[PDB]
Amino acid sequence: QAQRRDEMLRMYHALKEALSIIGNINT
Amino acid sequence: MGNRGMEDLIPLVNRLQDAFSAIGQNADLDLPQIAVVGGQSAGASSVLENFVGRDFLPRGSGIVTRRPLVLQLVNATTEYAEFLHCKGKKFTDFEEVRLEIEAETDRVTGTNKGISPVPINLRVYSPHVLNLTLVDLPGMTKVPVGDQPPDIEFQIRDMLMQFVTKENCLILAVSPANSDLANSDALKVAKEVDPQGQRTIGVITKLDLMDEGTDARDVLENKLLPLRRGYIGVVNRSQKDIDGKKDITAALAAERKFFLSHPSYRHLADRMGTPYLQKVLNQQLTNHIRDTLPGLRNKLQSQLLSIEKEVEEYKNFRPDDPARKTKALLQ
Amino acid sequence: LPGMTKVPVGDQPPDIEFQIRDMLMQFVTKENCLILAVSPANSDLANSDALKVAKEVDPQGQRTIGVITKLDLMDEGTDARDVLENKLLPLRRGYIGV
Ligand SMILES: Nc1nc2c(ncn2[C@@H]2O[C@H](COP(=O)(O)OP(=O)(O)O)[C@@H](O)[C@H]2O)c(=O)[nH]1
Ligand SMILES: [Mg+2]
Repeated sequence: QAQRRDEMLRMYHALKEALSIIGNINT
Repeated sequence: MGNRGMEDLIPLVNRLQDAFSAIGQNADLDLPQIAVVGGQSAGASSVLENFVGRDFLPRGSGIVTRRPLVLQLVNATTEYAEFLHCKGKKFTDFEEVRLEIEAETDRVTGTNKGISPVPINLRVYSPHVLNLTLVDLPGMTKVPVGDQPPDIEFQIRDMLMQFVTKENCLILAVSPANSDLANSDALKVAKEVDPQGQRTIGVITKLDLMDEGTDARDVLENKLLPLRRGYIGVVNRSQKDIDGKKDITAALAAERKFFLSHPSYRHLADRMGTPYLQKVLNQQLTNHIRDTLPGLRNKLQSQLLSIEKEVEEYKNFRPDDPARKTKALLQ
Repeated sequence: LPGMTKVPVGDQPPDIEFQIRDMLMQFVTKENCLILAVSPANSDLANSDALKVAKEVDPQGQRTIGVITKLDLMDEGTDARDVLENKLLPLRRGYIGV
């Protein structure tokens, strides 16, 4: 359960970062 | 030499690739492949190597493009070339690449006007290129010569179909100027695989060999045979110029002088020439890469919404929370 | 006869190529008829349509005579000696340049 929690949080932050990069790339 | 229209797009690909690699996933950067269809001795190899910006293909009178060479450009950190059939060797000189291509063709087809459906896979790594597929197909003919089989026409056409009926491919249709456009096979093929012109780009070569007193002014204006993207005229090196080792800079200067002096083409001077074709293809690739962004956004947005409902609780996890324990117990 | 074409223009129907061949076949498939196959010099001989038709209707070359009509417009640095000497695509009666 701890491993699943940690993976979910890492993936959440990484997805947010990906959107923050793509939006800036599109301009 | 060189191609400077890649420089403004490479960092966009790198940033998108890094953005996706952050999650352990790739980017669906499905750039179109470029296929050069043309008749024999139409000039379809000199155009291609002028787009790459390197003098590495065999070219010249006769049947030279005997096998369907496939060139893969891969973005890397240094510049080198390799062949799948020469695995383990490294090529640091394009002249060696050209000579090796000739040797590999002769080794399989022989010294007559032979062909082979099996492609050569040449890969060039360089920090100044994009991940591109370039296909140099053998030119179509009408009758067999040498030791070719009677069906040489059909075998060549079949080699073309497998590469131009594929989606996401640019058909760069090359026809000579000192001929009648109504009798160009490349355009017949394009109309058989792209009935409405969305990808097909017309290129007209050999404008310097027109019969004195005649021009193609009514062709370049897209009046004789309307094509959705028009026709781009170019002037390549002549056979004497290949044998004379003419510089690329001189060829471009001669092309620019040709268009500026020719009485029937001055008004189109800024719509033709090698660098114009480079911009048109680069703009076509840029339009493609932008068109796919809505799909990437929708995938990421869907994944984010799916996980958020559980992230809301995971972010509130604490090593000591009697309420969390109680909630789990009740549920 | 009208020349052969691949791409229709000018409101010609899509099958213009087949109609042109149908006109051609009614004169070149007759016996007791000579066929003179006209090919340009500036366009590679392997692409010649006249030789394809002559080859289809005169496999033996008894009636076909070849002519190369545009030696004036050859790209500088090349020539057609290998065609006029009947070496590249041997034809029983040879080729005549004009
Ligand atoms: N002057 C001139 N020569 C050309 C042009 N296009 C092709 N050539 C020459 O035609 C010969 C054969 O061209 P190439 O590209 O090898 O034909 P392909 O490779 O079979 O498509 C070479 O000597 C070229 O320099 C042109 O537009 N102008
Ligand atoms: Mg060619």
